[PDB]
Amino acid sequence: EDFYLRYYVGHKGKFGHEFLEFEFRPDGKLRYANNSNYKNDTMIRKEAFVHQSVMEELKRIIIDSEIMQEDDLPWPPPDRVGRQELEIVIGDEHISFTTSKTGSLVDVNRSKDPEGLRCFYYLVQDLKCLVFSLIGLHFKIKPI
Amino acid sequence: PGPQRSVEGWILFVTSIHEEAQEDEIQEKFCDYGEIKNIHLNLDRRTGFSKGYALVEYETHKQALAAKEALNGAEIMGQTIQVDWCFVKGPK
Ligand SMILES: [Sr+2]
Repeated sequence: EDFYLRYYVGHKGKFGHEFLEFEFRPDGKLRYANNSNYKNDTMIRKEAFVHQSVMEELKRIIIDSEIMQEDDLPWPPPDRVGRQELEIVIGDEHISFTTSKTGSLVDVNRSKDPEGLRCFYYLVQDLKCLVFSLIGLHFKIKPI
Repeated sequence: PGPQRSVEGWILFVTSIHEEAQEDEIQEKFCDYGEIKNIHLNLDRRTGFSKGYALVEYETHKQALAAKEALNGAEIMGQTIQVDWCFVKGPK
């Protein structure tokens, strides 16, 4: 069954740029880049192949979130300050969302689709925890 | 492919973990097979329950394989868990 997942978040903050991006390919390859620490001139860029059980848990988390049924049309668009991109292929279904950096409980609650935006927020946070754990323990580095 | 060791150890990926299980449950089942360097039993970011998976790292390949064969198919809180290598050496 076809599979792909890529998430990117970037922003221009008071202290400068910042971006994080990771991708899981159908062959189990995890690629990760994180340059979120602007107090240093380095970047974190790593890759590794994860076991199929990891890819399966990933699909499980995505299916359970119900994100595959969401649509970003009514979502705030990316702006000159922040941008998030999430692309997923699972079997026949594919989705590609692009939006701004996630705002507050307040902002989301007043948006056109609070339910969909919350679903997006929690899925991204769950994917980040899994990715941070994988990179962090496998390379024995802060994933930051 | 085959198991890929991490920087300072071997990491197993545990799945189908009861949502109410906590680090205790993991420690109790896994310590017998070796010294555990790290356990990440991540919490679901919306609920605060365990999200269903854990990375368990052992100091040696011996320990991790012992645990693997002993714990894949076992149960925690009545729910059958699966235990696999977390990283592999090559594609597909
Ligand atoms: Sr940096």
